[PDB]
This record gives sequence, structure tokens and C-alpha cells, in this order.
Amino acid sequence: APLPELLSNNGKHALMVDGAPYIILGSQTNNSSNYPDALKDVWPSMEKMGANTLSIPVAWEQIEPVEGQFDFSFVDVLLKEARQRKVRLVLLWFATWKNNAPHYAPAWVKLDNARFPRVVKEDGDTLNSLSPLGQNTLAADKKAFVELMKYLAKRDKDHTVIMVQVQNEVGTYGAVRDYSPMAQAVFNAAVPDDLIQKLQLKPGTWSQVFGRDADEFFHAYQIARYCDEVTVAGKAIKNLPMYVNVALRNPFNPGLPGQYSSGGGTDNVLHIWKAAAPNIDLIAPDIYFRDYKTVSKVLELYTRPDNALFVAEIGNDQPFARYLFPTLGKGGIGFSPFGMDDTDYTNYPLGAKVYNDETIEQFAQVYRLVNPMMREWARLSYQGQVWGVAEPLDSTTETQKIWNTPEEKEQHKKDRASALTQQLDLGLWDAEVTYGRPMFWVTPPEGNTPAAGGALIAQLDDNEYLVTAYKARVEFKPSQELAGKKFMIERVEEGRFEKGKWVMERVWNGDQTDWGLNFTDRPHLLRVKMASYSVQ
Amino acid sequence: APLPELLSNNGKHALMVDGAPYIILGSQTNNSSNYPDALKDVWPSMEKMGANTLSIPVAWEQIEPVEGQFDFSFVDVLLKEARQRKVRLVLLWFATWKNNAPHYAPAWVKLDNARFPRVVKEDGDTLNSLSPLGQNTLAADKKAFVELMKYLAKRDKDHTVIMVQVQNEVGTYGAVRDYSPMAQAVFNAAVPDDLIQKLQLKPGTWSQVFGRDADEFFHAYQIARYCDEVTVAGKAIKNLPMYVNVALRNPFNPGLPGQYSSGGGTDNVLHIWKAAAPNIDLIAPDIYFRDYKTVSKVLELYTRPDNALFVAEIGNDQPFARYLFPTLGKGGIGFSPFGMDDTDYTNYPLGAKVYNDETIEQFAQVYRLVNPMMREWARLSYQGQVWGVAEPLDSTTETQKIWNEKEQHKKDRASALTQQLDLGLWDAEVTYGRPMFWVTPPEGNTPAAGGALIAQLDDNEYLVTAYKARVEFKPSQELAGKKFMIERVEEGRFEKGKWVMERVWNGDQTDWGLNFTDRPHLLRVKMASYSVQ
Ligand SMILES: *[C@H]1[C@H](N)[C@H](CO)[C@H](O)[C@H](O)[C@H]1O
Ligand SMILES: *[C@H]1[C@H](N)[C@H](CO)[C@H](O)[C@H](O)[C@H]1O
Ligand code: NA
Ligand code: NA
Ligand code: NA
Ligand code: NA
Ligand code: NA
Ligand code: NA
Ligand code: NA
Ligand code: NA
Ligand code: NA
Repeated sequence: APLPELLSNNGKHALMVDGAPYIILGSQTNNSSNYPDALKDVWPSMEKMGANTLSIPVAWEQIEPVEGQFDFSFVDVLLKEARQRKVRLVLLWFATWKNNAPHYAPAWVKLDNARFPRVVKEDGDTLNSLSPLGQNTLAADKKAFVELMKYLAKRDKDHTVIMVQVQNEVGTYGAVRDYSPMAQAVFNAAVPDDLIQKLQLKPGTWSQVFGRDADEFFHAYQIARYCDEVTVAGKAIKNLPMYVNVALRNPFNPGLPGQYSSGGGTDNVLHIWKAAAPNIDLIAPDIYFRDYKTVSKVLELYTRPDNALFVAEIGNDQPFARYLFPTLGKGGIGFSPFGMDDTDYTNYPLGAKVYNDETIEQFAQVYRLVNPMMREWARLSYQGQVWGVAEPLDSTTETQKIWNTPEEKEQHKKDRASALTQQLDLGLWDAEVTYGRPMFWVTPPEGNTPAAGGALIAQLDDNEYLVTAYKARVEFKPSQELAGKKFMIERVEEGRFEKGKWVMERVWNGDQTDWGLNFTDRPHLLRVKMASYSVQ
Repeated sequence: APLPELLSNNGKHALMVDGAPYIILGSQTNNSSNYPDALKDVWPSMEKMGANTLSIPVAWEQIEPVEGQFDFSFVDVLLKEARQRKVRLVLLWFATWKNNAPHYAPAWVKLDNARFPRVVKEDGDTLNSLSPLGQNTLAADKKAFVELMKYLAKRDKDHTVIMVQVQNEVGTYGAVRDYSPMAQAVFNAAVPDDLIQKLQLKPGTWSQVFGRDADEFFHAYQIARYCDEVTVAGKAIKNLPMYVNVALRNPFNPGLPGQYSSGGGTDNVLHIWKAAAPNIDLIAPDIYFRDYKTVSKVLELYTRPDNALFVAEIGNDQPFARYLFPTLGKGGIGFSPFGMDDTDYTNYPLGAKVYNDETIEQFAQVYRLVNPMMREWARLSYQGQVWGVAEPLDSTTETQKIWNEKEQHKKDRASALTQQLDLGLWDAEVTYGRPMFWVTPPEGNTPAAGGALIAQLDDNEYLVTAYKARVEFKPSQELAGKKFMIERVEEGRFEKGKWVMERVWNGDQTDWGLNFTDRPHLLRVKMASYSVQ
């Protein structure tokens, strides 16, 4: 089997696994699940969820508890047990930074500030965040990362591990950058020529070149460099795809760096990160916003010709499940809900209040739409045209229920039906996606309670589309005036792929096609052929 | 075994299956279940329902996907699976019209308007409704139908398939008829003498003869002839019973043709359909009206000396189940609730919001009354006297609920929930929603659900079975000094056509009428007048 690789071409992207595009329909563990004993509490969720890929930490403290004394006993067991369950892995390298901090570095690292120095604030106080300009730190992290990758080269010939995250949520809370004498010496010095030439700027010192942004861009540049060097070193051993995951700032109202995690790949510093760390394959958003407007904005910012979309973290509460659809519609390579294990921890108010089969089942339901076509979908998304949408109104609040005049009620229902109707330009044909209405007749949509639906569409040919959707109606129509022809559905087939060949189960027709294509919680994969026809 | 056939004599009808009267206690699939892979989501509901007959589509598009290249692979599987389950079939031929439209016709038909022309409106816009004046369409439909019937003649010698529906809900929405120059040439022309003579009318052109009804009567005639032609051709091959099913207009407030599906067998054109299509066995209503008054009206209009009642489609929501009773009461040959499969579709608000075991059980409960006596009831319906009633108030509304003098409303609902049946020398009074003891007035079941069947066995003897109701017997006429009583009530079953007694109802079980809950009981009730001289 060939190595996994992130391919990029013509504004589009694919995670290759075993020589073809692949989608990560993932589960991520809680942060303390990276031990042999905890795996029994991980696997049952993954099976209930139907995930193909587990994201799980491998901690520097665990593999190198004493300096030079390595321990891959966790990695051994994890590999074997993944293989028994025929799932893949994304290993998360928790090392110099895990959520800005060194807690997962071995004690001989995190307790020796002299050797492995922290970020100093402008006021001279010290933050528990390791400086990207500590050369011993970089050397030490590199060396352990290399041993991990050596373990993979020796013991993972079939690439059970498909990708590695290098650090977890890098940056600094509480200051913009390192203000140490060591850091200040670099800040006062000329900006590296490499960055100047890539950005096509005038040479000068950090403050001369970037002004108001010098402190934050400096920290991003130094962090990116460090992560790049770590990545290069590991990939020299085994050239897996590697990525970084971002503690996002609010894209509409970020506040100041240091309120958010300064130096990470936030939307304002993506240009710095891409310039500085050409060996990092992509920069992944960690999504804990619940509201459709903010989530959608994040997906837009992180989907770039130079950046494959991977939702490396998202909340595991019900509202988050539907963001699978726009993720996949943007050509994303994967989606990884956080905290999908039974190790007795919930990060509520971020994720679900109660972790039970119902929590898992919200994701299982959407995953069951994609799993039966995963490779086909993956191919279409890289090489062709795909689309995807989620229900665009969040669930009605109690504040909103309380204020629910007879003419006012009517106007609001109208407003909401319009908001809950989405248009997709599919070339010669459009789709109209609507949420929360009967399977029969044309009563306006009123939304699902809770908000939950979505759809996937892939273009097979000029008049032919793959469609599957969830608690929604999909209706097709011409994209342009027909100049006197009529149109109809030629044929809608429900079916599946077997050995990459379409197998028809049944034809949808009559009531099933009179009123759009109506989907509940169950999985149906459709091929939809449209026709215009003359009546002259 | 002998061919199934519809008999009609002396104002009565029967569907003969295997040489004796038969009642269709049916189930009908949703519209996209006519494939091998879907049948696993059909059979379990049928079994939970206790249905004896499955109505399922056979689509023109599936049997002739490319012109002249026939494919009966579905019919094959369907026949074998039905026989394994020991049930019968009604095939629904979805061809030139399914609900006005050609969607089930093959691509080479529905995408070729030059060859197979659509209805043209008065303003020259075109509707997706195939014109009955399209002679290429009629020939093509006929040829494929003939091929289906050929398949049955060769491959169904035991008549698993007992009846065939020709098209599904014919007619046109959006226009009264085709106004294409081709159609206009016929409309301007003489009305066919055969129709003139059957209707005892003066000869003349369509507008001359029918005036304000010309447009609709023209479309009704032209669709009737088309359908009769397909029927005749298929019966030449194998003479099964064949019928058409009607997208009803509201009998009390129809609106205009084209608002409703113009040219179907609606109650105002039954006379045209009967004169134009003498080879179609019956015209069957499709019933989605929920309300007792309207359903009752529909049942009244479609049960005629020339028309056997078959409720070819009805909704599967709970209020519909009790309409089995008046359907059978009227001499109905069957009843076919729509949407009885697990293929993840509901037509709510027409049928049930949620399709589950509870949905099915509402029908299974009423079918359980009739299955144990199906052949005996079928016989008594054709060759004798039967009656059937449903609870005649619909479930109280939320705003009648938040309405509510109270003693007067209760007195009115009581009178309303009391039905009289004239059984010759004896009458029956059927009441709904009261205890099994004493005489407190009826208050209705919640939701509305009761009914009753009765068949006369001799002057003084009746077969009775009912559901969430009380049945009381009394003399029909004054007894001129005699008293009366129940002589004997026997609960039992038929075994090999013989009545087998289980027990005698008496004492409490007969002091207060004959009280039925949700469980099945079949009673033989013998009444007597007696002298006290
Ligand atoms: C993403 C996120 N902050 C969760 C919070 O529960 C967790 O800390 C993950 O490790 C982060 O990467
Ligand atoms: C009767 C009715 N219109 C239902 C609606 O779900 C369905 O279209 C059947 O095919 C019709 O015959
Ligand atoms: Na277009
Ligand atoms: Na367009
Ligand atoms: Na399927
Ligand atoms: Na065309
Ligand atoms: Na009869
Ligand atoms: Na009488
Ligand atoms: Na009388
Ligand atoms: Na009994
Ligand atoms: Na007597």
C-alpha cells in the first residue's frame, strides 16, 4: 500500500488513503484516554458512531518519561486494537503545546525552565506557555517526534496511522508573544528574507515591516517555524500527512491576541503560517461555535486553494452533527467530533450534557449517509462538483418562544420559511433545499426541532446527480429559462455502490417524487436524472 | 382453479375467487415499493395487519424500459413471494396516467411529446397529462398491458393475481380537457352514436348535445374509451377482473373540473363512464376524506346496481379504519388502506403522521372481525341481507373541546351516536362509547372508532360482530300483544363452513344489549316473540 498523502490541485484537495481519496468520518477521544486501560471505553462508541477513523493523543510524557528512555507500549496496543476493529488512526502529538501549555511534556521538560524556557510577558511575569524561540525545546521535541515516527516506520507498514497532528492548539493565552530578552533580540532583528520574499514586502525589522501586527505575526511566525521543523524531521522518517489544529478566534468579534490563543493559525495569520511552514499539509479549525452563521464563516475562512478543509475538532452536542454536510460540500477531507468515549468526562457547556447512546446516535445518523459511498463521494469531491448544506436556522430559543400579534406571527413564519429555503446552482439545474415540512404537498417549511437537517449533492453528468439528505426536502428545477421546453424528473433511483458500480434497489416515483425528494432520519442514496423536453 | 370474476345480479355484486365470493381485506404499498428489494419492507406490515390481498404497482417503465424489450423480473419475484405467504395480489397498472401524469411511463414515452402528446390548455400552454386522443399512446399502452397479461396467463395459472387496476387516478388537473387542434377536431365533430343511444339523447356535436358539460363529458368519454380499449385487449389474453380508481371530487362541494381531476370517474360522469367503458368491471373510489358525512356520501354514490363497491384506496390514519364496516355493509367487495409499508414515507397530512405497529393495529383489529368468517360473510353479502355501520361522530375537535347547556350537548351527541337498522321482523340499535352494563347514554369512543356488522341468517336469526359498540335488538313492528326476548346468543366460529359453538352469551352479557370492545367475537343471535295469553 502507498503512503497516505494530501493532494492539492486546481483549487481542490484530497486525502489519499491506500491510493484513492478518503474522507475522515472521525471520532476523537477525551484528553485522558491515551492509555491501554482506557481503550475499552473508546471502541464501543466508535462502533456505535460508525466512524472510520479515530483521533487519539500520543503524549511526549508517555513515550519519553525519562530522557532517552522511550516507551511505545501504548502505541503498540493502540495499533493492534485499531487493526482488530478495521479502523484508521490520526495520532495527536501532545508535546511542546497542548492548548498553549506544556502539561503533556515529560516532567524533565516542563519543570526545567532554564533549559526549556517559557513565554515572558511585557511586564516581566511568566506564563506557562513554552517559547517558540527555545532551541533546546525544539531539539528535544523534534528528537522524540522522530522516535515516534521511527516506531511507525518499523511497526505500521500498512499505515493504520494515516495522519499526524503536530502539537495540539498551539499559541499563548495572556500575552501576544515572548517578551524575553532572547525573544526581543529576534524581534528587534531583520525579518527573515524568506518571509519578506514570499509576502513580497519591504525588508526591515519586525516592527518596521508589520507595525500594529508585529507582535502577533512574530509569535505566529516563530510557532510556525517550530512546528515546521518538527514536521520535517518526522516526515524524513515516514512521510505521512501532518497538520496543525487551531484554537479559533471568533471571526466576527475576535478580541485581542492573548484573549484568544496568540500565534496559532487564526484567520488573520494564515498567510504567515503558509509562508513559514511549507511542510505542514493543512491548518485545521477546531469548531466549538454552535451557531450556523459563525460555523459557516469559519468553514469559509479555512477552505482555500492552499488549504484543505479538515474539521479536526467539533463539539459532540446535537447541533453540531449537521455541520458534516457543509464540511463535505466545501470539499473537506474530514470531520472529528470530540469526546466520543465513556471515560466519565463531559466538557459541557462546550459539548453534550450527557454522553449516552442518544448523543452518539445524532452523529451515527449523518455518518450512515456517507459511509455507504465514502470512496465515491471522496473521488467526486476532489475531481468533480459537490455541494452540501445544513439547516440554516439554529433551534428556537426560550427567549424566542416567549415572543411567539396575529399579523406578526404570520410575518415571522414567512421570514422563517424563506430563511429555511436554500438554492444551489448545479449548472443546468438548481436544487432547492427546505427543512421541516411534510413528505406530501407544499406547506412551507418551519424547521426541524431541534435544527438538524442537511443535504449532499454530487454532479455525475450534465443532467445527473447523486443526492442524499437528512430531515429535508430537495427539489430540482431548471437553472435557466428553457426557451419553451418543459422539464421533469426523468428518473430517480435509490441504490448503492458495490465494488464501485451502482446497484439500483428501486425507482423513486409518484408520491415519492411529486413533492420534491423527502428525507427523514434514515439513509437513502439517490441518482437523479433531470430532463428538458419539447412540447412544440 | 376457476378464473376470478365479478358477478352482478339483482342489484348485488360479488368478487368470485376460486369459485366463491371473496372480500379483499387489503393492504396497498406506497408508490415506490414495486421492486424486489422493497418487498422485505411490505410483507411484515401485511402480516401484522392480517390482510389477504396486496395491491402493488406494476409500472410501464419497469416492464418496457426500452421499446419492445420487456422485463417481468419484478412480477416474477412478486408472484413467488406472495405465494410463499399465501396471499393474493391486485396489480396496479401505472402507465398513461398515474394521478393525471405520465411519470411511470417509460422515458421513450414520457420524453417524446411529438409521438405521445400532452393535453393542451385553452390558452395553448401544455400540461403534463397525456391526451386520451393520442392514438400512438393508446397503442403503446395496450401493447405493454397485453404483454403483462401474457405474463400472467403463462406464469400465474392458479391466479395469485385476482384483479388488475388499469391506470391509476386518470384525468387532468389544470384544464377540463385537451384543446389541441387534434382534440378540437373531435370535439367539433358528431358525438358517437353509441353514446347518444345509451344516454337516450338527440344526436349532435359535443357542445350541441351536452352544453355546459361538453368539455368535461368529452374528456371523461375520451379517457373512458382509452381505458376500455386497454382493458378489452388485456382481457382477451386473460379475462381477470379489471377496474379503475377515482381521484374523487368532494360530493358536497366539488368545485370545478380541473381543480379536481377532470375526466376521471367522478360522481357527475359515472353515467358517461358506464356507457363508454362496458368492459371495465367497476369504478372504485379513492377515499382520503376523513369526515363521516363525506365518506358516507362517497360510499352511497359509488354503490349502484351497475357498480360493485371497492374501496381501492383509503387513508391509513386511525379515523379511516371504521369505514370497513359501512363498506362491507353496502355489499362492498373489499377495502384497501394506502401506505402499508416500511419504506420510509408518509403522506401525512393525508395518512398517519407516524407509521408504526400502532398504525397497523388499528386496521388489524377490525380485519380480525371479518377474517374468521370471510367466505361466509362474502356469500351472505352477495346472496342475502347484510348491514354495516360506523361510529357517526368524528373525534371531537380541540376548539369544540375548548368550547363547552352541557346536559343538552350530551343529549344531542347521544341521539347522534345511536343508529337504527331495519332487519325485517327485528331492528337493531347500535350505540357507541358506553359501559357493558346498565343504560347510561352513549358518549362516543375517543378517538371515534366503533362499528358493527350484521347478516341475516333466517327470519329471526342474525350473525353479529361489532367493535367498541353496543348492539341491541327489538321488534321492528308492533307485536299485537306478544312480548319478545332474545332466545339464544351463541358465540362461535366457522370450521369447514359449519358453525361451531364456543359458548352461550346470557345474563349480564345480554341484559344490556350485546357489548363489544376491541376483541373479536362472532355471534349468532336468535330472537323470539312469545304469547302471554
Ligand atoms: C479542543 C477543545 N479545546 C477541547 C475542549 O474539551 C479539548 O481541549 C481538545 O484537546 C482541543 O484540541
Ligand atoms: C391515491 C392517493 N393520491 C395517494 C396519495 O398518497 C397515492 O398518490 C395513490 O397512488 C393514489 O392512487
Ligand atoms: Na446554472
Ligand atoms: Na442559473
Ligand atoms: Na437504500
Ligand atoms: Na432536453
Ligand atoms: Na357483495
Ligand atoms: Na322491518
Ligand atoms: Na319496522
Ligand atoms: Na370467539
Ligand atoms: Na313468535
